[PDB]
Amino acid sequence: MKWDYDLRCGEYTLNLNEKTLIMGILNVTPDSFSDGGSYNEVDAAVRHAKEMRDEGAHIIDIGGESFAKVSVEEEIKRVVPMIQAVSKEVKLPISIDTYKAEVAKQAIEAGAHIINDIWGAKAEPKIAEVAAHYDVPIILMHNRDNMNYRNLMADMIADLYDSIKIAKDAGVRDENIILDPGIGFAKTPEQNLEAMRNLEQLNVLGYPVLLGTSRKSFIGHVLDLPVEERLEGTGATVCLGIEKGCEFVRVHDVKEMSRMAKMMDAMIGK
Amino acid sequence: MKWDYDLRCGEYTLNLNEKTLIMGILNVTPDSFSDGGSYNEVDAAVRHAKEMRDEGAHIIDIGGESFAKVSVEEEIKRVVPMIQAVSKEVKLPISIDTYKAEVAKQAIEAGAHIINDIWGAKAEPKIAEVAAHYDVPIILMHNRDNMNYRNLMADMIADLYDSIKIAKDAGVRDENIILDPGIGFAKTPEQNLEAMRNLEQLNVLGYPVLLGTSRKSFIGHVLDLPVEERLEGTGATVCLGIEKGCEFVRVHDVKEMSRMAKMMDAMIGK
Ligand SMILES: CN1CC(CC(C)(C)O)=Nc2c1nc(N)[nH]c2=O
Ligand SMILES: CN1CC(CC(C)(C)O)=Nc2c1nc(N)[nH]c2=O
Repeated sequence: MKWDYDLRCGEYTLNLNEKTLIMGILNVTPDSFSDGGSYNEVDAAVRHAKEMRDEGAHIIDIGGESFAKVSVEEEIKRVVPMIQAVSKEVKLPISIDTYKAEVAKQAIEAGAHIINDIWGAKAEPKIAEVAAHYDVPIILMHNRDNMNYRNLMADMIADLYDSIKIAKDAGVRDENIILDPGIGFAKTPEQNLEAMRNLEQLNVLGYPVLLGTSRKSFIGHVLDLPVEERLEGTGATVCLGIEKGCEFVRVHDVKEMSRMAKMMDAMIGK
Repeated sequence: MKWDYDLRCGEYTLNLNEKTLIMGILNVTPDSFSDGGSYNEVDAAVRHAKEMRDEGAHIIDIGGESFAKVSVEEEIKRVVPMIQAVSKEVKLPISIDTYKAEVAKQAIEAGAHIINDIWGAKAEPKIAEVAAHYDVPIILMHNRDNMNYRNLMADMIADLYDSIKIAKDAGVRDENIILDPGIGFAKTPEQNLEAMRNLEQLNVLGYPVLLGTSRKSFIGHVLDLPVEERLEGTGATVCLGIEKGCEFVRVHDVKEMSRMAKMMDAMIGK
């Protein structure tokens, strides 16, 4: 009905109309005495991806940087072994959480299916050329180095559009474009609540929307509850986001949010 | 802004615009060897009402019947001691969950502030005369002895309206009228999801709306999860309901739903 195509992720396909797709956030704790690839840290990633697969995750999101400061070179050595292990061992598409072109390239060559850019191709535009060449889905998230909005939503849609132009000029197909309001980036707590309240506006751009609100500090600001007490707050934002038409949510609490998403879907008629 | 009055509950007042008001469901386990008023069962009610007061409840809902079969006379002897204890010991308005006129009368004379009728004044119309005389708020819930809908929402609004006419003919003031779509009553699981999806229609009638979905079996039907596993499902329905404009939610999990309601409120701008 609403999407006339599926997200093609190489060996896996995501239907955009069936259900809200849960992206599970891989927790990625490095080893303190290693250069990446070590058995403790790879095995904890795989076990965690398996747990999230079993809890209802549709996508595993994997990042090079969320303890120790790393170079691009060191970010590659962490993330590449984990992508190879998770993709061998867990049958779910993987997104590689990076804004760097070379990191994105290796992550796909190592098995990643979707690029997840927090800089919307703006930090490193060549990443869109990476997405264009491998023919992968790429998430362009709203971000900026300031909070000088004239009008938050208007500006956010303008900024997303500048990202889409970079992606398309680089030969990215419309079907590989997912957008994200980048909640928690370049935004006051009041702007975050404003974006949530007005999220349906993003639908005019014609692309699927991913929302990432999980455990973020605007929830803490409303509830006055620390990061480990943010499950109900996150739930509310997942529910509002599915009701405003988002196709994906990016969450830590996969069991719980799958359940809320499934109920939300049944009620709104998706 | 949306309500130009507050709910007057005798000594307590509820602002309809500030926040979603949480009604907490008193669990009411009778003593098996007693005629009501016993210390084990009164003390467990008070302790539970105190716990819910502390978790964010705005209203305590108290029912005469939810183990052993009771007469009207026996329903009065259970509920009246608990209302006296809870109202002495917990500073929150109490709603008396009954459809019977005489039960409602004693419950108010014993300290209850709001009448909560699952039969919308239809089982015992004289209850509206009770509400009219004591000048209490009365909740008229959608119910019927069949599921022969021509058109669910149209019919539900027609039926609510027949309840409002009984309440008003009896001298109930518009400001003491709260409505409820009676989710889980006279409705298939698919009709329940249909009512949830179309809940905002109830707003045309001009009264505040209370939603009661907590742990109900339509959640179980969607999620295939038993009553103790319905917290995330309930959460979704509370979130959708606040987003569709409900003023009250009636819940068992008061801590959790207060948190979701508070986050929902911050996002929608209530
Ligand atoms: C890659 N990230 C990181 C992030 C922040 C924390 C660290 C709080 O999870 N948020 C997001 C993200 N990626 C996308 N696409 N959307 C997010 O909201
Ligand atoms: C008084 N009740 C009982 C009830 C069912 C269970 C037993 C599942 O909680 N639901 C409701 C109720 N009262 C109101 N106003 N609204 C309800 O949804």
